[PDB]
This record gives sequence, structure tokens and C-alpha cells, in this order.
Amino acid sequence: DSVFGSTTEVAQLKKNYFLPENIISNADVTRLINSDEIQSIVKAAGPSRVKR
Amino acid sequence: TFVSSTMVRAAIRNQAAQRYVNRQESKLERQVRAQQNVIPEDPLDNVFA
Amino acid sequence: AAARPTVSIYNKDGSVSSETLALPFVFKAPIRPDLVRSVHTAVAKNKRQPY
Amino acid sequence: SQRSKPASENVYLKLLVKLYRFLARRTDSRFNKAILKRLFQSKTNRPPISISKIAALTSRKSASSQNKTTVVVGTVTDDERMLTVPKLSIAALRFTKSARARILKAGGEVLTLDQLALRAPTGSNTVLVRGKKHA
Amino acid sequence: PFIKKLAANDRKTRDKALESLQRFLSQKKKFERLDFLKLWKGLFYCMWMADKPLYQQKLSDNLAALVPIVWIDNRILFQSTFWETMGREWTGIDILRTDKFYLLMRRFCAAAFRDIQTRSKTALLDKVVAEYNQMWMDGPFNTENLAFPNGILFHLADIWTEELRKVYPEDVPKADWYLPFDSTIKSSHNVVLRKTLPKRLDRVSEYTKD
Amino acid sequence: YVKTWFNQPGRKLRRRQARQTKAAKIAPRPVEAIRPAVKPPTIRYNMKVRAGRGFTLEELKAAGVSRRVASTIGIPVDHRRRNRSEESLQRNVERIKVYLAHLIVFPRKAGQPKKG
RNA sequence: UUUCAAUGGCCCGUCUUGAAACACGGACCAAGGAGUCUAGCAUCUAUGCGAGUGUUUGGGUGAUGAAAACCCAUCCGCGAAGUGGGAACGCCCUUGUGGCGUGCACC
RNA sequence: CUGCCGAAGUUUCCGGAUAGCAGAAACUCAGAUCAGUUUUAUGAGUAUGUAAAAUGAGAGUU
RNA sequence: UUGAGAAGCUCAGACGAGUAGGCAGGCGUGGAGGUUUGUGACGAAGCCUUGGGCGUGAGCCUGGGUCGAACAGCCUCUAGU
Repeated sequence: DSVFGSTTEVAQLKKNYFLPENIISNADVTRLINSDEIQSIVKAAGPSRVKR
Repeated sequence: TFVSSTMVRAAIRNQAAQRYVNRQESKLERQVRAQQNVIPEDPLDNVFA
Repeated sequence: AAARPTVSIYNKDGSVSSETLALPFVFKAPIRPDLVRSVHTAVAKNKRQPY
Repeated sequence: SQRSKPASENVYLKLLVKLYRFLARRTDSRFNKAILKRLFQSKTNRPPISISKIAALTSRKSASSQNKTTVVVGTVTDDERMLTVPKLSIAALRFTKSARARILKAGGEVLTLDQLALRAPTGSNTVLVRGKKHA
Repeated sequence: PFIKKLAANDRKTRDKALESLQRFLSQKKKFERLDFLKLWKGLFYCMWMADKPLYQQKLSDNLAALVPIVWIDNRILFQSTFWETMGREWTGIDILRTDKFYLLMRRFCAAAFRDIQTRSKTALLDKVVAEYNQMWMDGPFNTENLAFPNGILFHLADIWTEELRKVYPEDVPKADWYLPFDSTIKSSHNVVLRKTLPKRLDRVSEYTKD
Repeated sequence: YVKTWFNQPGRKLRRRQARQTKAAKIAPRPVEAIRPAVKPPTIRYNMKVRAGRGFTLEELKAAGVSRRVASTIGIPVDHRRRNRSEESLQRNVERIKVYLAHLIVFPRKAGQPKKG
């Protein structure tokens, strides 16, 4: 924790170094896609591979 | 009507004269701003520490 | 988010101890296989001798 | 570096594209389609926006900032020229360390685009913005 | 409890820390909100580390049954800090872990209803419901924060009536049971939440003030 | 004609060994002499303080060190530089005096003839 | 696979010029054999940080390989100091209306 | 090695600036336009030209 | 219904000359980092062969013969390819 620090606290052994931030917060995208927040507004899913 | 040919040399020397000082002022202000732009520590970040 | 909070310490005889260390923030850092590979490609050329 | 897929190799941008591919396909929101389109764009076509411009655009003319989230597919930099930052809710691909600290310390919240998709999956009550493309 | 032991890597220590928590939560002294927030950080990871469905549905009952052990003065604070600690950690959970935290809220939703019924024996029901409605409206159902996930509230709407009927199998009295839902449907700035909460909620007007 | 820098790491190590070889010869005393504090000679840098070459004879006289013994205790002498302002005199006299406050000078043996 | 029968089928490469033709090169086989390295400049893309950015002239340091990796004091280079309209809200059976408009182009 | 796109081979000034042909990017845009096309009738002189009908295609761009 | 290498799976319609030029995806060679808890004197590499197979192709796999010590697949790097 002194070599690297955190995203909000500077590293002690690296002057002016903060751990990189991510452009995604929860990288589990299946959790977001299959969440109650999202699945409650999407339209009724069409079929999978459709019949000819 | 305008200045000596050496005054142009003085003009460019005065332009660069503030280059060092402006760098020092800009560096100092950046550090002061970064000191005041500190994210407050979460009271729960060291709960398991 | 929501990582495992603490890490257990193991004695020299292979048994778990009663002491734990809070997981450092570096283990929460983004894992960037593209960015690690690109830096490794460059860093691995820095000990080459000329021919 | 556009059209079908992003040319970027960041796995986390690929996960965001995965999320908004589903949202742009399984909803009827032009916001989700617009966000997906801008996720494919290059760094040159996604200019950064500043904290000052976000504050100016939200309280523009009639003002009435209220609490709509500001969405920009790009970086939110910081404007050290301005002295007081209002209370803003901003969702962006990236925030700089100065911009993030100033929003949090005196103001509201900084969000990622996946945190926004959970709060506003249809993009409702959002202020989608762009940066000046003219460099 | 010491919080650190509650989130330990072996189930034995986590179980022992849980047993020692009953004495800690029973003291007749005022607890600050931060102390309960720190405690619920460890208790969240005690549940987060639970392994098998039989254990993690018995552990959820143990945590829910822990509410009546808490002192009467700082019982609302215990529940209020649970709904705060669940709001800020809900999105960090993953799919293979949400199904067991969904049951934790349901067990704690029923714990509030049971605590209302228990207090209603010695005090007027309207006063107790008003106390809880204040906790509900100041925490999860608050419209002043836009960061509270809609997944918590949709779950609460889905289980509000059925967990209420469980506490009162014969019949429930008239009270402001659904006040947090009415307040947040009318006043929230989340358009998605206010548009589908009435569809999810099973508000039965038969036993509410008309 | 191309000047390559393949010996850049080798020169770094060679200079480090020269520092250690010097320190081996002179065990307890610093590997560098004390330099004065001067002002660069232009309007662009005259607000900076940098290291000079040696201390002026007026600086040494004020601090109490004669120019003949100054070099023996590691104090360089600059006969060329002069103190045009009282600030440069005070900035470098204090530098010498602080140097002499931290200095342990080991005694030397002297020849004392038996007779007068 | 060898051969036979029926049908078809010119010798490649270069150059020429309208395509040619023609003129060039080619006895055969193996091996070798031709857009490379570097210094600038501009474009696009990716990556890091972002009103900043750039550790590697150099110093520190590296007990086991030490030309690597790691750390950075002072400088310095560059940079800086009316309408239309994307998206969203609320009404309207819907269209459509109303409030709010980023980028850019008009005024 | 395979796949996909695909010319010009010439107006204008004058080795080039061009234009034009062929692609990339940045757009907006069907409640709109475009066309090696035919028309209606009258304007001028069967041809020619015109604004607004038929047919086809979403088009204009920087 | 299991058909989420979401870089996957699936449905539909149209189209297919091509010099210069433009743009994608691949095949092969020498060396490097990683990997296959990889192959090898019970036979590596090479070579031969009217043996067999795979790919539109560049190419690749294999049987037999010969042979006698090393060599390869995959991810990435590199070039006197």
C-alpha cells in the first residue's frame, strides 16, 4: 500500500502517483445486463435462432 | 521612429526573461491546488485494517 | 467492487495463522492485458546488445 | 476506428460496448443508440469537456439545473480558472484527478457509464453533451 | 465481533464472531451511526463470504433474527444502517451473489414488519409505523439521493405485501404501510423508478387509510 | 559519423566506482568540497540561487578563515568573484560558519626540536 | 499412376504500341539474390496523463548477474496563460404541441 | 496466397495548378429531393427551351 | 433446446470481369519471451515415395523407405523472412 497507494491516496514510495481508475465500475457486465434495474424496462425479447 | 536593432535583441531577451519565473509560479500554484484538492478519506476504507 | 476483505497469513509450517492483512488497493486495479503486453514488448528490448 | 466496433483494445471499453449493445437493441431509447455510436468513435472524435463548460451548459440561459445527470462519452477535465464548482452529477468515460476531486469535495457525484446505465437505463433525465471538435 | 473477525477467511471464526455479536448489540448504551456502519461492513462480508445455499439462507435468518436482540433505542439505527450499507454495495455484487443478498433484504424487510408488530403491543400502531416510515423515507426511499439502486426498491415493492401478510396471517391493521412507495412515486426524480414501481408494487388498499 | 551511447550504463558504473575509490582514500571526509551560493548573471535567472565555484576573500575574512587554511579544510577560494552586495556576503559567510560548526578537524603531528 | 480414344489447347518474362506484332532475356539444376536502417515533418489510430505533459544529460539504486528493473533533485522542450439541430422531460388516441438544447453550420 | 473496391486514359488555363473520374473521414437528411429518361401545354425559333406530371432511385453535401 | 469463443449463434435478400491503384484476411521462414506438467535412440531434423488425407489457395497432416540428435504447436516479439 506504500509502493502503489490507492486511487484517492498518493503512493508513499512513488511521488505523486495514484492507482489508475477504471472506465467501468463493476466489470461484471452480466450483472448489469441481467439486473432488475435493466430487465424491467427492456421490451419482450424476441426468439433466439428463429425458425425458417 | 522605432528602436535600435539591438532593442529587438532586448525585446526577445525580455520575453524569455519571464519564462523561468512563470514556470516556477505555475508549478507552485499547481502543487497548492493539488494540496487543497485532496479527496477526504472514507471512514470505512480502513475498517478491516 | 466487492472484493475479499482480508488475506490470511501462513506460518513456515504451512498452517494458517490468526493474523490477516487487509487486501491492498493494487489488487483492485484494472487488469489491462493489452496495456501490459505493449509495455512488456518495449521493456523487453531494453537489454539488447547491438549487432 | 468507428462503425461496427471500436478500434480500441481496452477490454473495459469492450465491456461497456457490450452493455450498450444490449441496451441499444432491447430498448427503444435513442439515448442508448447515441451512446453506443459514440463508444465506437476515436479519441479525436471524442474531445474532452471541462468542469466549467458542464457548469455553464447546465445553468444556461433559463438555468434550472435541477438534478439531471450530465453524460459525456469522453474525458471530463478540470478548469482551474473557475473558483467555485456547483453541485453536478456527471457520467463520463474518464475523469481527471483534479476534476473528480473538485466535483466530489464541493458538489455531487461522479459516475461511470455503467453506473449511469443502472440509474437511467433509458437515458431519461440526462443532459448528453459533447466537446468542441475543432480542437 | 471486532468486524475484522466477522469477515475472516474461515467459517469457524465468522460463526464465532456472530455468536459474540449478540452480547455486543444488547448493551443499553447509545450507538453512533458510524459504529453501526462499520459493524455492517463486517456483517455484509460475513454474508458475502457465505458459501452454500443452506448456510446462506440460515445465516440470513440469523442476521434478520438479530434485530429484536438489538436495544429498543438503537434498533431503528441498526435497520437504517443496513439499508444504507446495502445501497452503496449493491452494484459491486455479481450475479452469483445477488440471489443470496436478495433473501437478506427480504428477511430484513420481514424483520421490520415483525418489529412493528412487537412494538404495537405496548404502543399505538400509528406511532410505530410513523417511526419506521421516517426510517424508510430517510434511507432507501429518499428522493434526495439519486445513487440508491432501483434493484433494492423493486425488490421491496415485490415483497412488501407478502412479507406483511406473513407477519399478520389473520389480518393486518390499518396504517401507512405503503407511505414510502406513495411518497417516492409522487416525488422522485428517477423517471424509470416512478413509472414501474406502481406496476411492481402490490398495494392493497383494503387495509390502508382511504 | 554517428556517436552511439551503448556505454551509457557503463559510464554510470565507472563514475560510481570513482566516487567509492575516492571515498576509500579519504575515509571520513566528504567526497565534495562546499560550494558557495551565488546568483546567475542574467535577468532571467537572477532570482535563483545556485552553487558557485569558491568563496571570495572577503567572505573568508569575515567568517574567520584565512585563505591559506581554507583550502586545507575543503573550502574553495575564488579570487575572481567579489561581493557587490551585502546580501551575497551574508549568505555565504553563514554558509562557511555553518560548515565550520559541523567540522571535526583531526590534529596533525608537529616536529618539536629538543633545544630552543 | 502409365497409356489410349474423343474434344480443345501456342512460350513464358520484359518492352513496344491502341492490344499486338516485332525486338529483347531464357542449355539445364542447386544455392545466393533486390523498398532496408536512421534522422526530421505531416496524417490517422491506439495508450497514459490532462492545463498540463515528457523518468533514462545526469544522480540514486540494484547480494547474484547489476548494460536490466526501480526511484527523481534542479533545469529544459512543447502547450496553455435570431434560427436549424443530437438527446432528454411533460402533455396529446397517435401524429403533434410545450419547456430544455450539446456538436456544428447560419444570424 | 485469397478476398473486396476500382479508374482515368481529358475539358480549362498551362512542367504544374486544376477540374473530373475512384475511395476514406465529418455530417444532415425522407413532412426531400435527384435523374446520358419521357412528358403537359405555351415561350421562342418537326426540332429547341420552360416551369410543374409520369417512371425509377432516398439524396444533398464539406 | 441446452445454438453466450456476444470476437458466438442465427435468419433473410441481392450480387460475383478486371489493368493501374486502394483495402482486408490469411500461409510460410530464421531468431526471442511465454506456454504445451510438448515430441525424440522403442528414432529428432532432413531427404525420397505411382501410399493416404485436409484447405478455393499459399500450405499443412500422415503411411512406408532412408536416416542418426535434436525438434515442434499455440500467444506475443523480432527480421539479412
